[PDB]
Amino acid sequence: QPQSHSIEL
Amino acid sequence: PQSHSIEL
Amino acid sequence: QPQSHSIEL
Amino acid sequence: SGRFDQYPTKKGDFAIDGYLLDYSSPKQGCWVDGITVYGDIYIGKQNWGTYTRPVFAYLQYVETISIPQNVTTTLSYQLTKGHTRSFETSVNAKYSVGANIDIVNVGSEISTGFTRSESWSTTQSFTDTTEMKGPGTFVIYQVVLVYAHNATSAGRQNANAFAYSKTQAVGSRVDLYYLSAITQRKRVIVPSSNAVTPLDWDTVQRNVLMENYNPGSNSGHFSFDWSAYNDPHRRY
Amino acid sequence: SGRFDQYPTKKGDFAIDGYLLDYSSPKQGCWVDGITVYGDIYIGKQNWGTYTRPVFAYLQYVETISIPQNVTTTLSYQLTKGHTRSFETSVNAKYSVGANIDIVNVGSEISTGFTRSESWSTTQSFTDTTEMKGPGTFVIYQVVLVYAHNATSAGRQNANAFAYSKTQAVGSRVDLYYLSAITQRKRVIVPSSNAVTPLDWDTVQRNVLMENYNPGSNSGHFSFDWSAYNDPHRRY
Amino acid sequence: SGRFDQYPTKKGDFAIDGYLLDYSSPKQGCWVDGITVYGDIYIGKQNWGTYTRPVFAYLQYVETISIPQNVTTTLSYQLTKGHTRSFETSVNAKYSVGANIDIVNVGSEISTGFTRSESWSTTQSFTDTTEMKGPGTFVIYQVVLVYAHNATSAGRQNANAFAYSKTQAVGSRVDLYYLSAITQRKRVIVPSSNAVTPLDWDTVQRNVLMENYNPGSNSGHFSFDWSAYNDPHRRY
Ligand SMILES: [Zn+2]
Ligand SMILES: [Zn+2]
Ligand SMILES: [Zn+2]
Ligand SMILES: [Zn+2]
Ligand SMILES: [Zn+2]
Ligand SMILES: [Zn+2]
Ligand SMILES: [Zn+2]
Ligand SMILES: [Zn+2]
Ligand SMILES: [Zn+2]
Repeated sequence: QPQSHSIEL
Repeated sequence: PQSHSIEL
Repeated sequence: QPQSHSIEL
Repeated sequence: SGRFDQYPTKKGDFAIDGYLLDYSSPKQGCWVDGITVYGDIYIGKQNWGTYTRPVFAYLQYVETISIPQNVTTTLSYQLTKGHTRSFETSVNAKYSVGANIDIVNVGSEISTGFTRSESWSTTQSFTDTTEMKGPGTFVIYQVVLVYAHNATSAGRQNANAFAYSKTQAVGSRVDLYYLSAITQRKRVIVPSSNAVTPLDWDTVQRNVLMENYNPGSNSGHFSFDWSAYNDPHRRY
Repeated sequence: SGRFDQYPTKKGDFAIDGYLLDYSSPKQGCWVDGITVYGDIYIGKQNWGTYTRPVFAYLQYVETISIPQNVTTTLSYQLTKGHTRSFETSVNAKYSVGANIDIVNVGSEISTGFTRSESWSTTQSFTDTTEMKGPGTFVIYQVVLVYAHNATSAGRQNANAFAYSKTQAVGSRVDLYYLSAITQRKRVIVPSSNAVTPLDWDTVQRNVLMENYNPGSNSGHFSFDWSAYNDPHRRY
Repeated sequence: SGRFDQYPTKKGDFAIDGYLLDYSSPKQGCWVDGITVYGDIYIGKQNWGTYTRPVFAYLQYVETISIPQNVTTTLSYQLTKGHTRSFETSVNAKYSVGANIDIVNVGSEISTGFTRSESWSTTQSFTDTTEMKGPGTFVIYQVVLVYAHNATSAGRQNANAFAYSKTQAVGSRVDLYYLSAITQRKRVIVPSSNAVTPLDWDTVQRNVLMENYNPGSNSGHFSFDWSAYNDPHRRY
């Protein structure tokens, strides 16, 4: 449901 | 309304 | 009962 | 909401200050009868020939003070100069006004209490002091002056720049209608029992611009005076 | 516990400060109605796109003052700036927030009373002064602002970082739900006889997050507004 | 002696300070409900992994003041920072604690009023001032915080180091149980007519450790929480 730009490094 | 303004 | 890391030196 | 039609219209500092700066019966706000002026206002990537007029004045919340005993003390609180903190965050594009715009205030019989450059620049905090005796709880308010603007041709580039705005096509040109707020070196300290609920920038914008002004007919609770374009006394 | 459903909801500084900062009948806490903002928050080894909204405000205990005689004196006590001492110890991973997050406060009509950088950084003590006359025993409280966070994708790396947290899988991603607390330049001196039992950080976290919020349905006593991701006025 | 079962249990600074700091009716002491932390404590020739928890708080005697006339004057008395003078003399081995142990206070809702470096180091005298009017005799007390410690494996080397101690064999290992005390930036000034007999370190150790705590069963008037060993939030 919530949008994101975060890429788990 | 009167004007002198334009997009540059 | 209590856990430890201590040792006599 | 509909409370805005109940607020009176005031002209000049004497009427505005007299109405708002009452410590026994504080007032939320009032409409302002003011002159219209024409000159540049920088929005986004360039200057735009803008029509500016005062429209409203309201009491902005500052702080709640608590003195629990019958002790005389000195109070230190922070007030602001220039554009309001609420306006500054409400704009995403680059925004700059030339100090010469203050002819609007001189004409409309208003004096901010700050220097021409101080009045229309970025929000700046400053310390003010008052001798107070308790016991009691007090609320501090600072006068905010609202202005209605018609940034001619800016609507195509900077429509999305302001949180509350209105576009109006005039031929091949797109006018931008928005509101701006500045502070005055005027503050009122009211006992909490007499304290009035302060209006905020979103309410003021929703009611003054969005609900009480029609760009198409140039009518509502106020209207711009386009004759400013031909008056040298009203051009900066 | 169930007392948290009995606390009211307040919006803006006037309502919050007016409710809590009462020396005659002080209040433990209140829920806060606030806007949701989106931006980076550093947790552990990287930044995460986090959704932040204000959720609660409560009176944190400072000190008990004893004046045994009818003597007028000047009190020196110390308050803190930035994140609370309780929050600071409750996190084990590296934690850092950019000062631009303060849009959450501006948008929710809240002003900490500290600078943008002071407000959201490490806990720092400072001295404040009050003129007090006895005889009597007094309790000093300082206002704390509680925020709810959704640190997107952080859950896999930093679940164990916070003492009270909630994970929520959104596809191949694991969201992290936690609470943070910053302090305000607001304090109240209450006579011991009128003093209320202060809430602590463990109780606030157990009741606000753990008991009154469901990440799965985004519901409970409050909910996040995910539309912040598409609003430039609500992104930092 | 048996008076120790009559003292109440208090949790957090609000409850502790509220109870002890009463100029009208001062109280000797109270048991303290607090968290258990695990970390190094230097005793004798090395560091030992120690379990620490707050267990008691009492009013330590400072001075008796005599004002024979109805004259308003400014008092000058000496308070101390860090470990108490009684604790310092009660230990014969080298004793050192790292400031990071203060998590025990944060977690147990306690704040000494000093910096965490001052709080846990050597006893240091300092001047405090109070405006007082006579005629009368007054008694000044300062708050002391008592901690119970389990210095793991220290029992064989440091049994004789402390005046009051308890050893407990856990396999091939010998645990050391002792008590330590530190002062708070908290003092009460009581008229000698209302003055209570202060407890001393000698009595507090005999009753809190020797009479009300059993190391074998980890029971009595209080008990340690060994789960601190696995909590990163409770390790320093
Ligand atoms: Zn121009
Ligand atoms: Zn609003
Ligand atoms: Zn003219
Ligand atoms: Zn990012
Ligand atoms: Zn608790
Ligand atoms: Zn927007
Ligand atoms: Zn070690
Ligand atoms: Zn003795
Ligand atoms: Zn933990």
